[PDB]
Amino acid sequence: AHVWEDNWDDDNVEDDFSNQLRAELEKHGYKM
Amino acid sequence: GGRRRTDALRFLCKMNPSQALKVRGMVVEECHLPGLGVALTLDHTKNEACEDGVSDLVCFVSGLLLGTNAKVRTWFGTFIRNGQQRKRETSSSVLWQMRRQLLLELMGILPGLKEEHVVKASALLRLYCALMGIAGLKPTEEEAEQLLQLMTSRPPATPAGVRFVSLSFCMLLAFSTLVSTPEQEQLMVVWLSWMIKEEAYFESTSGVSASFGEMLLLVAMYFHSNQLSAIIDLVCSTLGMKIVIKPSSLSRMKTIFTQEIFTEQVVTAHAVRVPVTSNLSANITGFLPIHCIYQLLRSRSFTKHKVSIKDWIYRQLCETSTPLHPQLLPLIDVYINSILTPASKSNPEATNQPVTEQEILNIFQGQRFSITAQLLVLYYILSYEEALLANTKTLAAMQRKPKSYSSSLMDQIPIKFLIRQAQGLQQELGGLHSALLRLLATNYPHLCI
Amino acid sequence: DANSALMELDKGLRSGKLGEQCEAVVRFPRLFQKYPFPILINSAFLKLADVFRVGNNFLRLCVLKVTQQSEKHLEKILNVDEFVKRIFSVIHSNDPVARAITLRMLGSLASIIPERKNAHHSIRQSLDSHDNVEVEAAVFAAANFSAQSKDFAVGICNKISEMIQGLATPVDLKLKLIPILQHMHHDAILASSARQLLQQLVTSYPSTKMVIVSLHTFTLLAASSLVDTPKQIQLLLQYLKNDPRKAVKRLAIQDLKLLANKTPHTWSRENIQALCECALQTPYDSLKLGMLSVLSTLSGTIAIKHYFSIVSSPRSSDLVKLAQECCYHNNRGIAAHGVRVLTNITVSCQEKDLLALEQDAVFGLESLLVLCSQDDSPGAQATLKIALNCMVKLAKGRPHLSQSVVETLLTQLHSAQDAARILMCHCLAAIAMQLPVLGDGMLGDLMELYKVIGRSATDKQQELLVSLATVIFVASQKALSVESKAVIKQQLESVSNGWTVYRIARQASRMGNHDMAKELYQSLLTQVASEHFYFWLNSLKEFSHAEQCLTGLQEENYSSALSCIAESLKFYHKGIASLTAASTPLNPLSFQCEFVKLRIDLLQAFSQLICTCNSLKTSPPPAIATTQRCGRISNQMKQSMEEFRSLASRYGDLYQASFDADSATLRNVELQQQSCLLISHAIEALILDPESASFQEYGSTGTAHADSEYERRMMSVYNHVLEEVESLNRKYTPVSYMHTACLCNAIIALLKVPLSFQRYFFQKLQSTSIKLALSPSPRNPAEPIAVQNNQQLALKVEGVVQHGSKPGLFRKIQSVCLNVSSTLQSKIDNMTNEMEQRVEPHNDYFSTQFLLNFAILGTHNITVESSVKDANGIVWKTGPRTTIFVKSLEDPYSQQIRLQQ
Amino acid sequence: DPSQQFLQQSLERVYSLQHLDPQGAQELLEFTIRDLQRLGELQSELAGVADFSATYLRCQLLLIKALQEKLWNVAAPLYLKQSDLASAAAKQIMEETYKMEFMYSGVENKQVVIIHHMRLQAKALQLIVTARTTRGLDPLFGMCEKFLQEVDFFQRYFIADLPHLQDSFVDKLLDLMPRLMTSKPAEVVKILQTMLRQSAFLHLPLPEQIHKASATIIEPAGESDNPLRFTSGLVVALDVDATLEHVQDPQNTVKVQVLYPDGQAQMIHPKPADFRNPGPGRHRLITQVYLSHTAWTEACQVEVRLLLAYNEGTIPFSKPVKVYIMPKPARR
Repeated sequence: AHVWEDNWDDDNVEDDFSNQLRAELEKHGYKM
Repeated sequence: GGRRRTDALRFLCKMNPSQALKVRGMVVEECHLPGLGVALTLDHTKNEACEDGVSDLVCFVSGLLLGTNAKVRTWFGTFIRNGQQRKRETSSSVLWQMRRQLLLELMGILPGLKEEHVVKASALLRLYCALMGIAGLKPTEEEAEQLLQLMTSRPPATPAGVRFVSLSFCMLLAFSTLVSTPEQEQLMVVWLSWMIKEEAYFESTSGVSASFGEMLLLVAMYFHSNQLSAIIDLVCSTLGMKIVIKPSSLSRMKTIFTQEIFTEQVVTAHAVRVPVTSNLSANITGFLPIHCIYQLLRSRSFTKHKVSIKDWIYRQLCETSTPLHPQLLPLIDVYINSILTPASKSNPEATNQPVTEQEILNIFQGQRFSITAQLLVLYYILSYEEALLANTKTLAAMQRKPKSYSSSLMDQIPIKFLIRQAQGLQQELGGLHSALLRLLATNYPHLCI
Repeated sequence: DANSALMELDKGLRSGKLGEQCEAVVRFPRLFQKYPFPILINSAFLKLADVFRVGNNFLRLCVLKVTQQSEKHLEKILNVDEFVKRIFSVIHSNDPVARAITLRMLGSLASIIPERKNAHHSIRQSLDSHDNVEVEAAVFAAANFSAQSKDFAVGICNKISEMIQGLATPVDLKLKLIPILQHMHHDAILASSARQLLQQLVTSYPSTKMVIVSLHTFTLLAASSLVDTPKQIQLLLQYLKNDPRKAVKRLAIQDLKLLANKTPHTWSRENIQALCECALQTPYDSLKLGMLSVLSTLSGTIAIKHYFSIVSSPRSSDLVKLAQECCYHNNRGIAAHGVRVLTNITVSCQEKDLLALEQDAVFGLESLLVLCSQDDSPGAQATLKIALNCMVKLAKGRPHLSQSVVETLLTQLHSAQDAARILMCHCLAAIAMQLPVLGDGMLGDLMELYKVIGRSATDKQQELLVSLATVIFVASQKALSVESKAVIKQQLESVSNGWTVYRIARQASRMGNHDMAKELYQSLLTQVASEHFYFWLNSLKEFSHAEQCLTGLQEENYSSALSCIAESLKFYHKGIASLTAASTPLNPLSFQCEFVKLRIDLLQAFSQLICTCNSLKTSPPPAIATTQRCGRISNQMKQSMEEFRSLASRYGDLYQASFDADSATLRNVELQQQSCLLISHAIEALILDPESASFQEYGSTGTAHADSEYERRMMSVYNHVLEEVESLNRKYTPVSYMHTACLCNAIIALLKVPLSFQRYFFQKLQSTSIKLALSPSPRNPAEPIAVQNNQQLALKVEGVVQHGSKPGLFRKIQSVCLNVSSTLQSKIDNMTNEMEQRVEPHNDYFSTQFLLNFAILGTHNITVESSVKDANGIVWKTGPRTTIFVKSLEDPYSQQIRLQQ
Repeated sequence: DPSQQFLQQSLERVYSLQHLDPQGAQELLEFTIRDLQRLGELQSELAGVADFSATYLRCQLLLIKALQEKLWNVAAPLYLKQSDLASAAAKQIMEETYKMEFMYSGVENKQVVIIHHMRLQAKALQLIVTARTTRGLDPLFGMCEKFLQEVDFFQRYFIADLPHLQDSFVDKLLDLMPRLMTSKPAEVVKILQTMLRQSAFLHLPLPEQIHKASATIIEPAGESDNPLRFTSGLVVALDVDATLEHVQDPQNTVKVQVLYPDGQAQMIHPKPADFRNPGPGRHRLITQVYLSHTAWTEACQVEVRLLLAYNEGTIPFSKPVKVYIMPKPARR
């Protein structure tokens, strides 16, 4: 029931390394 | 012939600037001539002007010391020992000029600390910890002074900043030989006194659940309860490498925490004043206020120093979720032991009062709360009812009977429904389903039909 | 610390309290999961057995729960007879609840005891008893034994026939006992007797309840016994047509759904005619959705090709017109099913007088799209999923419609909400990925759409920017303009999450736009709050920098080739230093380091090759001595053979050792290895022995799948280099300068097409590991196992597989190849006992018996290697590489005998 | 019988429905393989014919799956050695052709000619994959010469039955036969690729009475936990009794194989005297197996399996059994 089979960005396809990366990276929320 | 080979390949590296990284590559992947690779890395650092990020030297030594492979770690380590045993004053050695390059980037990283230069210095502290850790490279007086300059700096507001100050705390606690003069001891006293009165701001703004304040409280409790192995485990976990540390330097550090600064009363008050970790779970790592308050519950100091616990435990139970942390079950156990067993014969009245009736009722009316919280509160109620029937020889001589939870509230608790829910989700609620079935079997043959 | 948990929990088991025993019993499944080896499993199951034997009937239910949960560990029990005897010693008790629990335990244990006769006797005896809990447990255990045993199946066939049509045992019990007939497929005449009994039951008890239960039983019998499934499909068509009840029709729908999913090749033409005709004259809409859902699942398989088979005009066929009026229906789900059917007819068989439906098909999609864009409900979201999947499949099957397809999609990309921009960007991403010629035809239009997102909402915003910039990277098949970089950059400076920019950066690194990857990696580098994540982002930055240096090339210019290659190597080496610093014990990044290292080695093979091509212009023809190879250049290109062939072998080794990547990452590794083989063949065809080539590429050089644009450009480069090699075969002198120019142009052509960091470089979906607990005595560390040097060493290697998540997502383990070898550590070296064995796991277990012959005098080094064999057949070289130490002692009598002799 | 009609309808659906996309042909073949195994397991009177058809369609399935491979999408130097799936498929279909012509009891010349033709297609697949692998001109030329004389042997021994079998691989192979004599071997192997692509799928007339040969070793059962104990360098005799059903000439064909847990194997020939004939269709093998080794440190699992031999090859037809063996040194 997925349109794009080679989608890198689904609901939950994020491995552990990317999980702590997202955890420490979404918190700041600013970019220069 | 080692020095002639380094001279020849160094002249070749100067001759062809591009493939110096290749000569480094062969040095790595055949583990031959480490000083040659370090010297050519220093030369290529001299060649570039790309010092906007971290140094290539820092990354290279971090890769060799703290790496997946072990034989390159042993090879670079014995290179460090061979550079250490060259006691006589000779500047031709590669290792000492690498120390001067690290000293130069120490000069550049110094201020407090800047926002863009916050993770550079943390990586540098990890590198120097590896150099005095697995590698074992004893520093000079000026290097140690500038280490104390760097670690006693002010991180601005960042989660990288709280990572820096935690690494600085373990940097101090790992090597107390690094401080030697009284002036640096006054400097670290001033730094610790700053690190006390600042924790709430970094905790609120950073948003991390793994700040430095619970680590401060942990080391206070571990020195107060004289548990040095817990300190060793904490610093080895936070630094990221296993280093063996002698207990004598930690005994001097134990004296400077127990005599001044962290007295037991202010430790208890500050540990009361910590916030709760919302959406606790077990997927978050760290060392946490829950382990802080569990350690302060094990070594009885709350009611010995007239501070409450009650709303903290209530809120932390109410802010728990899916897979459960492996600390809440002993936390509730020692909470019940604090409710029942008094602290000392000087005050037999001294105990913690249990959770009030209305709050438990508002939990079990709902769903506004989480099912993990509901199961945890059910465990608290059942274990309190069981243990209140157990430690009754001390209860009668205590004269402040906390009493059972009536029968109107106990009627308005679905026990079988939450036990079925615990059985249904037993895979992530590990350690609670077994306890609930134990309490149900030993206290409620109502429902074991 | 393996059995210590067993003694702890069994110390819990020897309490006199029910609660502590129950706690230990329910704590057993975690201990089962932690160590799965059959010594612990057998011991703990025997302890569970003799706790079950004496108990207060509530411990028994807990042990029943543990046996129900830990079903996959039941085949690991060694002492089966004692276990089953201890369990079976409770049937002869007089508490009916205890008896019912023990029959339920027998039903759970059914897999390990299929042909135990006393169990069957107990089930038959308790089955016609009068206590209701005993009866229900007996029906459960009869269902579980009847799925495996055959004599039990026939005897219980007679018994359950009697008790169903015995006119006692009221209707609830009959409903409970019909699934006994469901599990009754073992023998032909048994199945026929069950079929007759089910037909008699369904015509004898014409209720709502019994008809539903009997029909589900009857279709499970049909889907188990594949001898007359068409007869049941036929009977289902009369039940769906000629029956006024509604729930019976709904079971007919779900029944035909299951049968079409299972065995679609048995669906005959008149069956599809009957299903379509019954789908026409129905007055209801849920029933319409159900039948056309069944026809939609039937349309995805080879049933359509049987339906549209030669020996009537297919325009007049029922299915296509039914698809038309249900594609133009008011309800969204029936429209989605109808457009699936029409798309599936279009993608399938190519008869001429169907082509007009193609036009109808494409219009249907956009019509459905403009119905389901502006709704924002999960049903409408599922309709979006179904419609966009149909759009992808329709554009895939018929490419000449595809261009019209994509332009219609862009129209509904102008006016829809923030949940519809996503998944339409995904459909565009897929279509512009495999078929690229349309992607540029969007270009700038997405720009202005992206501008609108400057002032959109916030909740679904980040994913939507991710989708739009991903389809931007996919559509930019050639390059990106500087103004495009500027507008993307200024928009995500305007608002971004910080993780959104990381996703955009890794999408750009995937596609090949490494300059925006550089800039966003700079942005990440200033950011971020940990050590190894910082080092990881620095490494990715350096890789992007080297790849921009590789994009800065010019054809027929070797000076710029050497310069930009040197820049690429120095930036890759800063990056590989950062990667080595970023490696952690918890996450040991191994694919990334090896991929980057072999990329560095490939570019240095290219650098040595290009300067070796320069050596003919930098040295003599040979020497004054030489006047059929003359000169140092021959030895240098022989070294080029050695380096490139070793590099191809190392690419193959990286391919074989992963097993956890996707198709795209593996195909990219194949592209790099094929580049190495290309350069090796090109050199050994021009300079080193032209004489024995004689091939001129006698294989196919066209009609490729072309699953990515990078694949297509790689294949075009490969074909061009092989064309240059065939043309310049045996005309010129063996050294030549057209040969060196051919190598130069080949290296430039390979380095022009940039790179593609694939999915396995960033995220890992499947994680599979093997344990291989060696047990000769397992030793400790440096302590070796003593052998007596007159007998072999029974190694007894045993293993278990650990799956990270979703067991097998891409590939499935079929068999596992254990290899063992020895090595004389005293200083061939004991190659005499290289051994190989194939294992087929039952659930997760590996059990083999290895005998190792230690004969000479010394300390030997046993190494054990694993090798997974998949379903297709490719061997994969993973494994822990376990090593163990043995010392070889001698018998003093044998020593004195050897001294005397 | 419903089973007979179902088998005929399934076989006719396989034979007629051959004008498909290779994805659809693969799907139909896989579905009919699973259908035929399920039918053979359910039935016992028609188990042999269902298994025979399943083996034939398995050969056709692997042939078609090897035909569509990425190996014939890139050039010969760009070969992935490890990613090849069409290399081993020739060996499996070769072993399966042995399985048809020596497992199955009641066969006549039509089944023989069809499975011989499938063996010729198998050897063509092996020839083309070896031609794609190597680059030595002399080996490829030699293997081309052996393949052409194999085709010569096929048309010589089967000089008949060509009118009955139409539009096959070998028929229009012999149509272009003199040009196959005079061509470069690369031209020969490319025309063999083109030849296998429209090589038609033959129809197999099933024999009226067929039965599949198999063995059940009734003793030792292998579930006995006690070890067979003896002394190092000496021999132990374990009695094997097995039941053979539907085996033609067991004396020259059936053998026993012992796999030691060290890797080395033993191929024991039985005695014609020890073969019984307990009726027309079932036989009873009772022999003694002789085992010896050089002492072990614990009692290990020795493998015993009955093998069916043929003339130059051996293929398995019995369920494995395992025995515990304990060789000890002398007491002194």
